[PDB]
Amino acid sequence: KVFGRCELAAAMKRHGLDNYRGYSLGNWVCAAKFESNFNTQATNRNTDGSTDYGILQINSRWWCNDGRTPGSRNLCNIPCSALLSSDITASVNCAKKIVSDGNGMNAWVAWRNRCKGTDVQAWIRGCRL
Ligand SMILES: [Cl-]
Ligand SMILES: [Cl-]
Ligand SMILES: [Cl-]
Ligand SMILES: [Cl-]
Ligand SMILES: [Cl-]
Ligand SMILES: [Cl-]
Ligand SMILES: [Cl-]
Ligand SMILES: [Cl-]
Ligand SMILES: [Cl-]
Ligand SMILES: [Cl-]
Ligand SMILES: [Cl-]
Repeated sequence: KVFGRCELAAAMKRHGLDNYRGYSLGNWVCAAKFESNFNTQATNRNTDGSTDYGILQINSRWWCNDGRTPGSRNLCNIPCSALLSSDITASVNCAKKIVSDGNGMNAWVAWRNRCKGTDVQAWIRGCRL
């Protein structure tokens, strides 16, 4: 499923991402935008045998189990396939665990490089949730 910007903003706000660990809603929309382009089926295999899954490109080395990553931890305690759902709950809950870890959203490189320090409120602008 390819969420629209505003449709995705409302789901993330509805899932309590707004100002979660101090990160306003635009940050999460922006991170989704440059991680996956709002696509819940987005995948990205790395050469180390890890793969990035779903709308926030969560990596199977640390966070989820795909059972084919020699890493590997499952710190969000979920299957990586749950992160490819058109329901964003599993991605959002795993994101909350990651962002709580003191790296914060710097965990997401696309957010560091594309979103961080920018006017992220732009992303929720023209939605009105
Ligand atoms: Cl919080
Ligand atoms: Cl914002
Ligand atoms: Cl865009
Ligand atoms: Cl894979
Ligand atoms: Cl994800
Ligand atoms: Cl192993
Ligand atoms: Cl590991
Ligand atoms: Cl699991
Ligand atoms: Cl969950
Ligand atoms: Cl930060
Ligand atoms: Cl605008």
